[PDB]
Amino acid sequence: VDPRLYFENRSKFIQDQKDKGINPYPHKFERTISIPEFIEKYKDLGNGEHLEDTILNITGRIMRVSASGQKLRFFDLVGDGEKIQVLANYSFHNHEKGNFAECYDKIRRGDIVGIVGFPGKSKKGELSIFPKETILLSACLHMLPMKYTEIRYRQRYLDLLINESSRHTFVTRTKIINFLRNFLNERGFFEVETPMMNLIAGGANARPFITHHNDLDLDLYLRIATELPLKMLIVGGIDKVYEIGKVFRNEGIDNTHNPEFTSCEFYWAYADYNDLIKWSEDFFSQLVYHLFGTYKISYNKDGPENQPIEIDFTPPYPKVSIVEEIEKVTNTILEQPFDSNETIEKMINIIKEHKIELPNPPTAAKLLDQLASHFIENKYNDKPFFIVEHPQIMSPLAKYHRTKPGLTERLEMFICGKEVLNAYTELNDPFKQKECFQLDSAFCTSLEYGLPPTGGLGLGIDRITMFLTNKNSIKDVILFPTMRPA
Amino acid sequence: VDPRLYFENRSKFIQDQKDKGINPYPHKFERTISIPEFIEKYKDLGNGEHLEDTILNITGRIMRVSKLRFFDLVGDGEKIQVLANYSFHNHEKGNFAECYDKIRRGDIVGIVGFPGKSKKGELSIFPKETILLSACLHMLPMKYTEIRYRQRYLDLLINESSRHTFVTRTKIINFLRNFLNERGFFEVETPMMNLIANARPFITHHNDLDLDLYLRIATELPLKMLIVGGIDKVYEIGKVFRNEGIDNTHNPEFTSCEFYWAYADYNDLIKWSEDFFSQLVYHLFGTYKISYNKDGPENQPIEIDFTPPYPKVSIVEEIEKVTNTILEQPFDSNETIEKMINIIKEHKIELPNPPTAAKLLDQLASHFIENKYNDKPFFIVEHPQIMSPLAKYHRTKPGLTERLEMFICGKEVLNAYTELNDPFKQKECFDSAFCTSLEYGLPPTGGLGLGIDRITMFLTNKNSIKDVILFPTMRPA
Ligand SMILES: COc1ccc(Nc2ncnc(Nc3ccccc3S(=O)(=O)C(C)C)n2)c(OC)c1
Ligand SMILES: COc1ccc(Nc2ncnc(Nc3ccccc3S(=O)(=O)C(C)C)n2)c(OC)c1
Ligand SMILES: N[C@@H](CCCC[NH3+])C(=O)O
Ligand SMILES: N[C@@H](CCCC[NH3+])C(=O)O
Repeated sequence: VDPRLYFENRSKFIQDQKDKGINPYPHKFERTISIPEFIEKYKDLGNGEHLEDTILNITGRIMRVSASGQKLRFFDLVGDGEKIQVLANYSFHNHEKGNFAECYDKIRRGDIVGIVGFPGKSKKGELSIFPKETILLSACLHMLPMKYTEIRYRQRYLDLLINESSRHTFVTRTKIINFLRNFLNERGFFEVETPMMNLIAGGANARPFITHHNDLDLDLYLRIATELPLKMLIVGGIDKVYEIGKVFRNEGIDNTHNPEFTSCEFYWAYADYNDLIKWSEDFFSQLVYHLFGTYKISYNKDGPENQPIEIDFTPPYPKVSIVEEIEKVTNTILEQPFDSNETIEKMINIIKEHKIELPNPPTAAKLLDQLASHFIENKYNDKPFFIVEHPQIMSPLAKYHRTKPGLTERLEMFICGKEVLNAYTELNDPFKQKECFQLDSAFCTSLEYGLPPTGGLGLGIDRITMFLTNKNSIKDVILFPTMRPA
Repeated sequence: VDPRLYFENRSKFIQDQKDKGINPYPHKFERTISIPEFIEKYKDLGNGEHLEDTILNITGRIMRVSKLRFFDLVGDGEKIQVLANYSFHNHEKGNFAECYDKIRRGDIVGIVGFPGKSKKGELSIFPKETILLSACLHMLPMKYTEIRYRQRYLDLLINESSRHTFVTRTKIINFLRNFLNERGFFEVETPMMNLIANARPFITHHNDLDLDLYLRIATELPLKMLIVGGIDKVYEIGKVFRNEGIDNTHNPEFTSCEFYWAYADYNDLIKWSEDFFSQLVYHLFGTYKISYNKDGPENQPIEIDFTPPYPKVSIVEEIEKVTNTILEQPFDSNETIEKMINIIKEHKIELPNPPTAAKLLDQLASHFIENKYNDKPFFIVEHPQIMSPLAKYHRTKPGLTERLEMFICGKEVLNAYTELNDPFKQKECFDSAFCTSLEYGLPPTGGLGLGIDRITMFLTNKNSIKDVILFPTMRPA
């Protein structure tokens, strides 16, 4: 009951075993089968049917202890997120390697044990290892919480050990990244690594982290996006390139925002806005079908206490032009240029009339993003959708819209009001790029060397995982989300 | 002849073209076939075999120029010829004369035409129409030398051996991911920013939390904690940051792969290392023996035979066999410390500052053992516990660990050991998070780490680590 008492007395137990000549952290256990392999091998067994001739070395963590008397011990053995029973029987025990009561009265919950024993099914039909000998491989000194907070995030091993849904969540995350990596690779894409720190932070609009490099003696910027070096690789003839990796934005932490998060950015030469749209639809529909066998998934947008909303990932997804729909909903045209004093003040007026929060700073791109957020981002929640054709001031690195002046060929896919995908036709015309004289002289010079018509796309893998694992917080899909020390 | 004049007059030509209604950066070209697909569907065709009926839209970059024009098109690192003949050219989309002398070198162009072979046997496409997609306003060189590392796009467009280098890099990382995944390993992401960092950390500041975070020097601790959490085969491929000095084999930000494998022993990790290196080398080259220019391209390559098993060399016992001195235990005793400094002094090797026991052991191994097998990869094994405080103790050799350290051409590429999962067996507990994970119970586990850039160096025949990183962190002028 007292945690310090349980920990201190189990440490005392460790030293008691050591003083007793038994190493509680033995050097090695020659495991022969994993718990999933055990379950797959011996699932087709009748109740009460042993396989006594088959001597297996299996390992796992003890998660339950019970007794039908001092002579019969029941345990729960977990390994790789799968469970079998442990049916210690005084008869099947090797009494020449230890006392049965001694060898099993010491086992507590959380204990990593190695078991020499045979497979079978109990009279209750439970798949079990019947141990002839059981070796504690690693003592869990602390008391393992039953199902109990910030702890899940800090000591993530506890969260993975007690909550099966947590391991399911992270297995889904890796399955998502595997599916995306495989998807791109099947489409001829080439996975690369670009620097995590650069002399600038370009690709998006966010505060960068600053870190000091000693041997170069300079303050480098943790990359906010992989956009620029990837487009440089497109210049370098890798026409189908991508990168899955962490990007850092030194901004606010909330349930959908982490300072560091897993982006996937691909750049696909000779691909236009429709190629990016079709890619987004194909990718999300195929990934959701892969992960669920259906295109419709449930998601607790308003938390687990409220009824979930069904998100239909059936393509095509609707595309909505931001400025057209802002002018429609707000019944005011945003005159170009969108950062003219008139247009800036007009957007501020629309925001003020609607009691929508004015963003810091009230730049026309930020005001446009706030207008989109309020008026169009939270109005398709049954399916994902694209907000498209953003003003060029919102996306300096996007190619100009062919037929709509001042707009771009940008697509940004939202799921339940959250931006999971940002894509557009890359601006390949160096003269048409402002800030070519943050911005890179290296990137602008690469543009001057010829960037082919490219389509770029970026995926917030953490957010996508949030939606496909039914998690409301991004801290629930990152194994060790950055937390405040206590 | 002038780079700047060529740039400026190409830009003036750009503004001209834009002012004459012509778009030198068109929005979308419906390319139907790719250059590799082209050199596949028409690789084996009769010399002189044209196909007038089959129309194809193809893109590429012009790399060479020459009523009969000849170009070179490269796409995805593969070349074809272009035969501009106005016999098949569509003048309604522009006169052939004006539309072909206009194209300069390095232009990304789209081409509507038909495949064929010429009377000389060269495989080409005859364009009925050719569109400039993106002009190269600077002159691309041919020979080129920091241009390689800074403007890597030129290095990938020109050399095509760097393209093969980085395709081999991605093939190596792909193969490593597939190799681990097939072995039941689960890929995860652990934080790149930590609250704690043997090397200097990268310090950054998070503003919202108003606190300094250190870029991870390794994926070690969180991966071990994941092992505690029941992810018994866990791994991470990603950047780790050691804020120290660059050289040809150390870059402060480098790609590490670290796996932790619950219930793995020393033999397990050794077998994994041999399997992975032999099978990766075979997956790449179809053989276990590779040719690597150890001392540069000016010298003859050495053959490295990745045929398993690889030699295992105990660091202490090989130091004692090479230098003919016996080192008492503990290895940090005053007598053994002063003895250890003495072999370095006797060989005029440099003394590490500070002269810590593990540092002197590192220096002795580096001079004496690490250059004992260059014809094959090999293992320096069983490092003393003062060299590997997170490593399990050797069971039959006192004071040693089950550590294994794989080397190719005297450069280390693999560090591995069984974890000291007994919390009370290391004074590092009496990281708080890591020690608490141990207290919750870490099984016997084998951990391993791979220097991806170094493995790529050795499999791409590159002497420097900047050659296997696409954008090495360079020094501005
Ligand atoms: C702007 O200042 C920021 C930006 C980002 C994060 N952090 C974070 N973490 C997980 N996901 C996302 N996504 C996202 C956010 C915003 C917009 C678009 C996207 S996105 O469509 O995923 C795209 C990455 C393709 N951001 C942050 O927090 C500190 C602050
Ligand atoms: C201690 O101070 C350092 C350390 C390392 C780097 N950077 C770097 N860069 C590329 N490779 C390696 N490898 C390596 C180096 C040393 C030892 C082992 C290995 S390793 O076997 O590759 C490993 C991945 C198992 N280190 C550095 O940068 C300035 C500073
Ligand atoms: N770099 C963008 C994603 C790619 C946009 C198209 N190049 C972002 O971080 O939002
Ligand atoms: N932390 C090691 C890799 C694994 C060592 C044992 N788990 C390194 O960076 O070299």
